[PDB]
Amino acid sequence: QAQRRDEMLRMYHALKEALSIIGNINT
Amino acid sequence: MGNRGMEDLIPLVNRLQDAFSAIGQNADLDLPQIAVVGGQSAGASSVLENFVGRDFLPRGSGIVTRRPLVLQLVNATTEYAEFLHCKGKKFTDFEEVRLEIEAETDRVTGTNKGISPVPINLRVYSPHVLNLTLVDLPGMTKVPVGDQPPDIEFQIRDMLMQFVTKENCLILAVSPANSDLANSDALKVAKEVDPQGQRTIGVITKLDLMDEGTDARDVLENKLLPLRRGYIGVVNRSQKDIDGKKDITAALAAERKFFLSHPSYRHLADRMGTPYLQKVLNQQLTNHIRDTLPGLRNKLQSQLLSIEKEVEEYKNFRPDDPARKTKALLQ
Amino acid sequence: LPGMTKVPVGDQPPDIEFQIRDMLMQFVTKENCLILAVSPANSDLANSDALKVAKEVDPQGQRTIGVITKLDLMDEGTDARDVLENKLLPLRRGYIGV
Ligand SMILES: Nc1nc2c(ncn2[C@@H]2O[C@H](COP(=O)(O)OP(=O)(O)O)[C@@H](O)[C@H]2O)c(=O)[nH]1
Ligand SMILES: [Mg+2]
Repeated sequence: QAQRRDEMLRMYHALKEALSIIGNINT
Repeated sequence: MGNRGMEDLIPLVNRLQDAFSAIGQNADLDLPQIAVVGGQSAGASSVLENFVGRDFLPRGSGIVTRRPLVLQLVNATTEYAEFLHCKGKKFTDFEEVRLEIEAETDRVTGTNKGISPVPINLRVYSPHVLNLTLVDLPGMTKVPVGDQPPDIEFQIRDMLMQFVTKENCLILAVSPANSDLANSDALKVAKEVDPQGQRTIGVITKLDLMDEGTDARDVLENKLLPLRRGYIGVVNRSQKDIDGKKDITAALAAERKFFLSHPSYRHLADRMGTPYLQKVLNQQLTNHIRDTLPGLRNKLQSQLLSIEKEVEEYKNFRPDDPARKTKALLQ
Repeated sequence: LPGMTKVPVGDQPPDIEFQIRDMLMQFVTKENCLILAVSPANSDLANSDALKVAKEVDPQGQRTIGVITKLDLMDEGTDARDVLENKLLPLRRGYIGV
């Protein structure tokens, strides 16, 4: 359960970062 | 030499690739492949190597493009070339690449006007290129010569179909100027695989060999045979110029002088020439890469919404929370 | 006869190529008829349509005579000696340049 929690949080932050990069790339 | 229209797009690909690699996933950067269809001795190899910006293909009178060479450009950190059939060797000189291509063709087809459906896979790594597929197909003919089989026409056409009926491919249709456009096979093929012109780009070569007193002014204006993207005229090196080792800079200067002096083409001077074709293809690739962004956004947005409902609780996890324990117990 | 074409223009129907061949076949498939196959010099001989038709209707070359009509417009640095000497695509009666 701890491993699943940690993976979910890492993936959440990484997805947010990906959107923050793509939006800036599109301009 | 060189191609400077890649420089403004490479960092966009790198940033998108890094953005996706952050999650352990790739980017669906499905750039179109470029296929050069043309008749024999139409000039379809000199155009291609002028787009790459390197003098590495065999070219010249006769049947030279005997096998369907496939060139893969891969973005890397240094510049080198390799062949799948020469695995383990490294090529640091394009002249060696050209000579090796000739040797590999002769080794399989022989010294007559032979062909082979099996492609050569040449890969060039360089920090100044994009991940591109370039296909140099053998030119179509009408009758067999040498030791070719009677069906040489059909075998060549079949080699073309497998590469131009594929989606996401640019058909760069090359026809000579000192001929009648109504009798160009490349355009017949394009109309058989792209009935409405969305990808097909017309290129007209050999404008310097027109019969004195005649021009193609009514062709370049897209009046004789309307094509959705028009026709781009170019002037390549002549056979004497290949044998004379003419510089690329001189060829471009001669092309620019040709268009500026020719009485029937001055008004189109800024719509033709090698660098114009480079911009048109680069703009076509840029339009493609932008068109796919809505799909990437929708995938990421869907994944984010799916996980958020559980992230809301995971972010509130604490090593000591009697309420969390109680909630789990009740549920 | 009208020349052969691949791409229709000018409101010609899509099958213009087949109609042109149908006109051609009614004169070149007759016996007791000579066929003179006209090919340009500036366009590679392997692409010649006249030789394809002559080859289809005169496999033996008894009636076909070849002519190369545009030696004036050859790209500088090349020539057609290998065609006029009947070496590249041997034809029983040879080729005549004009
Ligand atoms: N002057 C001139 N020569 C050309 C042009 N296009 C092709 N050539 C020459 O035609 C010969 C054969 O061209 P190439 O590209 O090898 O034909 P392909 O490779 O079979 O498509 C070479 O000597 C070229 O320099 C042109 O537009 N102008
Ligand atoms: Mg060619």
